[PDB]
Amino acid sequence: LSDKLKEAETRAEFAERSVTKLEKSIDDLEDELYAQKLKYKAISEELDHALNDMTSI
Amino acid sequence: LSDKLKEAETRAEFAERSVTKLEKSIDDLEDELYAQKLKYKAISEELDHALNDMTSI
Amino acid sequence: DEDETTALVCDNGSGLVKAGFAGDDAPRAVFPSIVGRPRHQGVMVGMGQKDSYVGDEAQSKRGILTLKYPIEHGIITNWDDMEKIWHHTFYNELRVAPEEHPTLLTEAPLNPKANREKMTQIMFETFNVPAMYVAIQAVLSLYASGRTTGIVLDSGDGVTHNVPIYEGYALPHAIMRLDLAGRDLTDYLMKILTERGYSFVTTAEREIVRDIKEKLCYVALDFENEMATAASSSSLEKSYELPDGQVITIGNERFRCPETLFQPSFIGMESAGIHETTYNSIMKCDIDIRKDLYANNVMSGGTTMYPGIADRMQKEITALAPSTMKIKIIAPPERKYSVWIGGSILASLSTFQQMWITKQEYDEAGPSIVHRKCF
Amino acid sequence: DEDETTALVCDNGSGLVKAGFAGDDAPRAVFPSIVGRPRHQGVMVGMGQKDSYVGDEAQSKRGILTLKYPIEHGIITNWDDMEKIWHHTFYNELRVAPEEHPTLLTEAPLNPKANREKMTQIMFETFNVPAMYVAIQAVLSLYASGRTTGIVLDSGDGVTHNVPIYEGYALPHAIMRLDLAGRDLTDYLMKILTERGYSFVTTAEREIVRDIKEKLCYVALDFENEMATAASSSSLEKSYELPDGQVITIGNERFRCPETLFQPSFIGMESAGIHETTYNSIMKCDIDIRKDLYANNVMSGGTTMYPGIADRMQKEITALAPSTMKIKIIAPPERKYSVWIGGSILASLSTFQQMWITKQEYDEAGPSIVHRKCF
Amino acid sequence: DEDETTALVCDNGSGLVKAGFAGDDAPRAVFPSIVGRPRHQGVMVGMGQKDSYVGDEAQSKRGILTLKYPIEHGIITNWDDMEKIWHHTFYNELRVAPEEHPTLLTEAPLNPKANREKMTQIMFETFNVPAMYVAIQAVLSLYASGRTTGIVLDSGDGVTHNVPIYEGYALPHAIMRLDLAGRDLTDYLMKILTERGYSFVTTAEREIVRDIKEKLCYVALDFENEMATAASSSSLEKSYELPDGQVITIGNERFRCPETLFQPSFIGMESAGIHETTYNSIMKCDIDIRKDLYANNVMSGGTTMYPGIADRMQKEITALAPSTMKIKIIAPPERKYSVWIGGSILASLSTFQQMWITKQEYDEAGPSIVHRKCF
Repeated sequence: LSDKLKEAETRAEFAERSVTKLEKSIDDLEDELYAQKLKYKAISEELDHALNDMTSI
Repeated sequence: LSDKLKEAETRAEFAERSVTKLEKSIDDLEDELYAQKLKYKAISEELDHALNDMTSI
Repeated sequence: DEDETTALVCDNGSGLVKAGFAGDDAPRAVFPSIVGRPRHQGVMVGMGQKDSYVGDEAQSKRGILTLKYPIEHGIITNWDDMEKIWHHTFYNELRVAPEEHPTLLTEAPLNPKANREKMTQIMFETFNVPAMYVAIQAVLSLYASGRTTGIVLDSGDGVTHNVPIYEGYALPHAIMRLDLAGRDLTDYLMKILTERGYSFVTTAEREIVRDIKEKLCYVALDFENEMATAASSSSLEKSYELPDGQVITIGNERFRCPETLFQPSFIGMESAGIHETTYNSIMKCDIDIRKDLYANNVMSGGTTMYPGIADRMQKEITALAPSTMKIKIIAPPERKYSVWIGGSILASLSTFQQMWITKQEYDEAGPSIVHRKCF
Repeated sequence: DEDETTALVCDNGSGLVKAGFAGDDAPRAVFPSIVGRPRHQGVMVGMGQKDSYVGDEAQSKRGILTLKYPIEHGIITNWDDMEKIWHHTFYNELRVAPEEHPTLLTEAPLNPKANREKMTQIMFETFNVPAMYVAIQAVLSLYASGRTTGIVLDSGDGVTHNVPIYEGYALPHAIMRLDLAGRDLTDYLMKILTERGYSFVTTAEREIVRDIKEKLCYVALDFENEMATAASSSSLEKSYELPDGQVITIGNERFRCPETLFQPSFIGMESAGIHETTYNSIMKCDIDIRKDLYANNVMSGGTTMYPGIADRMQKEITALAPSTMKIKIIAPPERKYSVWIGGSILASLSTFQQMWITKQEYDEAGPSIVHRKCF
Repeated sequence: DEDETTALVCDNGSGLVKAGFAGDDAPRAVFPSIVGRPRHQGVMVGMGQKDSYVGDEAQSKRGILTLKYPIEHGIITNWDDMEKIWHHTFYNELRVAPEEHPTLLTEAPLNPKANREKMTQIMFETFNVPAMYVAIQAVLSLYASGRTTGIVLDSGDGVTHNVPIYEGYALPHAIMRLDLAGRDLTDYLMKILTERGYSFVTTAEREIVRDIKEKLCYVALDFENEMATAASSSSLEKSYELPDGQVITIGNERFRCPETLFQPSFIGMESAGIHETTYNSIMKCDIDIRKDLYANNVMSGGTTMYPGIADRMQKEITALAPSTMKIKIIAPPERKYSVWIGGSILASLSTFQQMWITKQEYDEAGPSIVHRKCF
């Protein structure tokens, strides 16, 4: 049990690092997604804005 | 230790599941960030390419 | 035995009591809310034997005791028995006299007035506490989690209160009080374990089933698929060891129990479940509040420790919620101990010293004062 | 069973369903807008048992039913349950069939257009009514009270409308549609009765509370004074007998609930109360209009039947209003059911027989036709 | 005798087995749930003598047999002995082969599932019955009593379940299973009769005490008053004649045996009794159900034979029950036979002929099928 525990605890803590690494990567991907969404938004809106202003001429 | 193991195993399993949930969420973020970039810069950057033509004349 | 006149924190529920000293990060005295009494005729003499046993005494000698809980569905129904729990918790385990330690007690926002005033009265007239305060569990949960905003799902043994707070302010019109709690989940398990050939009705049996639930049960993210395999194969069964060396093997009952949280009809309750109530606590708040409550769905108290529950809830609220919106659950490992932690944070807060009712104001106004002074 | 093709008149609200025939002075029958469904598994064989129950059937068998109201704060969403309510109203009570009679239904002036379109669609497509007419509740409220000029204060179960009408004309910019109603009072009373130690959360409990409110509640002319005595003495308490023999004694909750009409903050609503909305709807009108509207504040709908309500609103409006000018509330005994009466008045006017959508125009245009033909 | 392929009906407890043909008002055969076996060495030859004796055979030759029953606290533990009992009951007494008749067997809803699976398997595999159904004992008790609504207190030999039904629907969350029945009452009496000088421990002796209980005991409307007299005066003793010509007189023990129904602590059980479960099953039913169940609490099964029990129970429930409401216990003549009678009523309904598991569905799925097909 000490060995199985060391493995369960080691695997748990390691896997917990995989949890925090995947989680961190998810947050970073979300910050990137957001930034991407923000740029998308900003561009579509900048164009739609400018286009509305410039629909005429 | 049996309980510490079951608990560590719960933690290991938790972490395997949490990792699984995050394996899913990392892939969802990998696919959502991908899809958002793939559709967002591809569309809005395309919209700016279209600006090159839209604003011609 | 403490080195400072710090208020005690005592989260006394229908299940267990978590007690300790304000300013610390954990309770020091944890007891079940149990007062036990012998149900047998004595034969030997000079055996000691108490009229009543409390806390751990009640469980250690339980083989011949009937065990009762002084607190039911969020309130004290037997205050004399709570004085017995409190005396032991304070003087034997925490080793403190309330006379120099004001003590913070907890309650749900829509909890009957009688309970908040009775708790105040006992501490002032039986324990001679110099001051009192009764706190909202949702407040304490948000302090412990590092938030001023969120939905507190305090899903313990007594009542699930489903209460929203925004920028530190209560949003009481949106509190969804729900008559579904950990005590009902235990009763449901006793009934479906009866279906398997293992009836549980007596005190020893009731305590065993609660222990089975805490150790074996889970919700996971998909009930029907989990049931399809649990009902078809031994591969999803888990054995539990009973106190006499015998065992019970449990299959889909393992998840059918806590599923009552998502399917209250399992115990005859007219409810759509805890995710509907979480959703309504968010939805019934103003439109510029909703976004912050969706992002701060807070798990607190008991049952928050069922495997898959933090994610199960985020999924179930997301399913009811508008698209685009981010629904997020706050579910730290300090789950269920967060009310105690908040009690410590609030009781010791310099900005909250004036919130204590002193034993001056108490006698001039009587115990009903707690209703006007605490919040 | 009628000997003439008189129009049928019905007010299908979030509370009650009122119905009778045009030309009468009262609905012939009134019952709740309820369709009930079993929340339990049947075990006896050959027991009959419906999939759903309607109106008084839904309440009579409610012990095992969950009860739903198809109309949500004035709008119809569950049209299938309302088809059942209408069929019951017409065939099992009035003993009429819409196929042989034109039908008049009514809604508030700022009620979403979807309500008028769906009511029109169902009466023409499932009941084959030869004609339809969706009336304005404000129009009907003043017809019943005898005014061409005044403020309609229709404070019933769904929504309070607050609309000024002058010489038969709407003054729509001054309408103060408010999300404060008799339905909120029922839920608020369930919460403050919980504070007293009598928790109410289920349908049966909600129907019990609606009965407590309807029989025990009032607002009072002076809230704070009534509160001070009700909170201090048993002399202002009144008991209520529950269906199961339990007795609840109610004190200041008896008026604190209804007081929400003047203090909406009690239920978390951002509002100054029904007296201010009445006041402002007049103040937004021209000064040659205001002199007639202040003298003719007209009550319709439920909650207007509470002791002290006409005096309470007149006092507050008078306090906000300028001197010399007279302020008065018209609050006839034909309360809560006066809009039905107004429907009878409109349906039977000779000047109204050109206002009907016929079942020709309806099929050529579809249900959206109501938006152009009625008003 | 039967001239049609009607369903067979058979109620099977830890006490007796009742059987007959569906459509009648009584079983046509009743046998003890007993299989007897010789415990002696034979010396004479050409004496016949069976390996095992069943039902009445088991009792008639019991002088040298050990007698055992197959059903314990509601479940079958010995399927082989049930097959012998049914084989004898159906083929030798009722003179019917189940191969040509559908068969209806019974259990209360919380009965462990293995019992329903065994009842289904024996009739399909050893009797080749063309069809099966397992019905709820509470369902059958209400049919026998002329009710669709009521609480069935099945105080039989094995277990009491006290199952509430409203409008023919289960209210399963309120079934308060109790570990007290007629078999335990017999054990109490054997111990108290030992105190009087009459030891009863062997099979013949155990059968005598059971017979004494059934013929001499009564509940006592007032336990303490009946005991004050019974303990003081021999005029209240009833003389029972033992099989060998000796007699036993029984005094307050005459009522202290059934008193265990109101005092389970008499046999070491952590319960107040059958009136407590009657009260708790109704207490947990919906507030709008309670009034109909309180006016219709139903006795079923045996132990209800006590000419003291009719008044004892209504007094005990009335004492706990709500005011205003009519509180009543139904104690029908269809007692001790109500499940069989209800079985006949159910089995013979035209609305029940679609409820049968056929001997097609059975073999494709196996006996676990009863769990999906019956309830």
